[PDB]
Amino acid sequence: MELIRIAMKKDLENDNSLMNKWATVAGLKNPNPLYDFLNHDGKTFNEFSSIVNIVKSQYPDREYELMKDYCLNLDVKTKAARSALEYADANMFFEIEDVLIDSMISCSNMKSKEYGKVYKIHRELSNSVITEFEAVKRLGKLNIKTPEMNSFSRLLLLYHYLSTGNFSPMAQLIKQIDLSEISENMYIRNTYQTRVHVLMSNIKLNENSLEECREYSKKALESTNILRFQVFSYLTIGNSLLFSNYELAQENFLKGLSISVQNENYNMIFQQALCFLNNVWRKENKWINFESDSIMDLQEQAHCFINFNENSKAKEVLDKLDLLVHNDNELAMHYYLKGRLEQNKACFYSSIEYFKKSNDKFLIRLPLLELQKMGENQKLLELLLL
Amino acid sequence: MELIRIAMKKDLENDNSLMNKWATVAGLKNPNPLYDFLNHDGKTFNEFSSIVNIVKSQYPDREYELMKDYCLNLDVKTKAARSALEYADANMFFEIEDVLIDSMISCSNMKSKEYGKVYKIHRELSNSVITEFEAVKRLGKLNIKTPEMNSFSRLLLLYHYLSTGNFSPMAQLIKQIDLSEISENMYIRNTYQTRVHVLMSNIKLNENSLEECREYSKKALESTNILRFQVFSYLTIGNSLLFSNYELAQENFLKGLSISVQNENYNMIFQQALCFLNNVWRKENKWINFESDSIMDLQEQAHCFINFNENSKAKEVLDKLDLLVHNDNELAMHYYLKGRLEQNKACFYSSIEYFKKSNDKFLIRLPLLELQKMGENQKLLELLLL
DNA sequence: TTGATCACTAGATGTTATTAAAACCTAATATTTAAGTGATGGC
DNA sequence: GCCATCACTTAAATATTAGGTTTTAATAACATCTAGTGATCAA
Repeated sequence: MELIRIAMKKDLENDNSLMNKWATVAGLKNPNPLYDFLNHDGKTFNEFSSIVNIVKSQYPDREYELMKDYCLNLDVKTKAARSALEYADANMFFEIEDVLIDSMISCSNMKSKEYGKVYKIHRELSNSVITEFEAVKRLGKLNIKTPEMNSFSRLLLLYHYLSTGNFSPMAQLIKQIDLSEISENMYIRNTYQTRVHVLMSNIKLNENSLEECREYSKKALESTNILRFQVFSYLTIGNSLLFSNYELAQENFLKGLSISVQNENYNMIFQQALCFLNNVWRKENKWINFESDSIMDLQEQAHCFINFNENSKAKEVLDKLDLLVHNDNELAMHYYLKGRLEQNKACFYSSIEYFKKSNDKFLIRLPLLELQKMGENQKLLELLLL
Repeated sequence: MELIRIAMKKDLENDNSLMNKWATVAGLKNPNPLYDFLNHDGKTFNEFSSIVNIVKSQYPDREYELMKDYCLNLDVKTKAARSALEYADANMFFEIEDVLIDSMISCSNMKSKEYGKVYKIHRELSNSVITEFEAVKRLGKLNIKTPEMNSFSRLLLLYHYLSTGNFSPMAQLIKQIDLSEISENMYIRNTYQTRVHVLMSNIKLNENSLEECREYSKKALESTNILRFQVFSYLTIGNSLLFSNYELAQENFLKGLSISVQNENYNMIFQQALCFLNNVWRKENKWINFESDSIMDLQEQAHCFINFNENSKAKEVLDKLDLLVHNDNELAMHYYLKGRLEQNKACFYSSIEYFKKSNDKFLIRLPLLELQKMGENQKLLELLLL
């Protein structure tokens, strides 16, 4: 017996009004399916949101514990397990996802096998185990039948494009996605709509269409109850304001932090966004992570020191950074910081170069802003953002 | 009997020294395979360069007529037909290519079928009949066996990226290509090496690494006897010099013009390049096409007039142009010309904006060069090329 | 009588098992190639 | 002579075929779901 079923039986003992409340939370017209759920092993809901919405309404702080136990006991050959796979991936519950994938790829239900194989390609691609070319050839070789995996085969590519700064094919590919063709799995259909909204938001951020960016993140927020998408929406909204409005950026990052303070990963993401924000605006910075040796966190240390004319401490931190293997995006920040410290325009030109090499039309604002304050032609600097 | 065989028999009648000359032109140690070629229907050469090199040496002005007749009589189940397919594609002989493809996709030799299907995807992709996504899914579904089609499956993608200005995935993909794995078809192997050189040249041009660009096109030239690659290599070399080195750009364009002035496809290419060159350098310009009413040719007219302070003739030409439907690229030149004529910088900023909207990293050099000559920050202008 | 619990139901959704027909190896068998050899035969 | 022509030839590189898997597609057979119904049992 699954943890969720035991917990629902206990709360029923203490309060016999619950089954009609839970039925409406689950989108059911009467609670007869809930009685069967508690009394009979292996009984699933036709739509996965029935159980997800009860867990979020009744056991919000135990979602992981309960849904992990529930998902990992599911018969992998069912619609419910297919829904669990998307649930796991959307919530970034990767230990759950990878176990589901590994038993779905070997099962004899053809739909579950296809979903499992498609999500495995996504996991392999997002972890740089395979190239984009290899991934899409594998997708073609699968002979995809379901409208669900037809849509996700495009979404997983869009995530790869985003993670590698390859924005130009994104607009055309995202337009091909047709969620209206999905008729079996409404849980997946609705979570994919959320994913589309957040991807559209990130594309607009990249195009520097900042109002549209916010409108898409707001659509994402209205369409979801999933923490991961709420987190990345607030992060995107805040990022879209980072160079123009300290207080509104801060409000979005503090909102994100307040909903995610209990999760170490999301906590640290908002701490890092607040840290970046306070360094951009040259304020005192309580968010600096002196314990990290990652490139990102050391750069913020240096930035804060330079902001306060603590040049030996800044130089110490850059000497530590000189000894590390930077990617192009990392190098661009490195040159921005060296430029601020040494007060040397040449570094800002290299910083801009490396931001252009990493297709970053966002943080490039840092060296552009310095050159603006050094008196360079504003029109040229605006044209460099394009 | 194929036309080439009849022609070779005729020239033998008039001059009985030819078979040993032809054997060495064909890379053969003795001419016994040539005797068999003339005397026995369906006898092919182990390497397709044997026949191609004879045709280019003895019948240079009849290459199309002869090779068309030869290719279209070939048994499509052979190595020779597979070579002919690449020959047709490299030379842009599309009527020949599409007939070969159509009989190869239906034939019962598994290698020819594979080559035929891969080239069909290439033809469909380069004609925008399918998307890149659909193309590579089809490639994966083919289950490619041959090293040749493994390499070409990457090359055909690289061409798509190039034609759509999507340069960022090019460097990573081209590195995966491994020509040393090809052991069967040396004609294909060597033509693909040429193709790699010219793609490398275009990648470097896009990165604004102009010396490297030239080095790759020069390697392409030395590796080929195929007019298409010679043409596009001289065009690229000259284009890489257009804004910086008049005499060298001119020399490359005149070479290109020399080899292509007789040929309807390519003739105009170098006339247009010479026209652009002479307008950039503000010289007398015999290459202006007053007979065209295309937007590009009228813009060149206006440019030449403004270069010589012929302002009423320039205004006449712009009044004609005002009345036409411009795309973004055309608008960018429109603003460049307005800028030169009316002598204000503001127009050069709009010109640059519109070049950036049409992803043109080439003609953008026109307004950048004016701003450079007006004394603006050269580093910023260089950074605008990226 | 309320109301909670639960096993029935029907009809729509989902899942599995059965085929037959395509497709894919692969390894034997057979064919075709380049480049020596030696026969004609016209000078 | 001695040189062009060209059928043999060898062994290496190519092409074909026939077979037995495996893969794929379609659908008939089976099962599970929601949301009504009506039984108990408890006030």
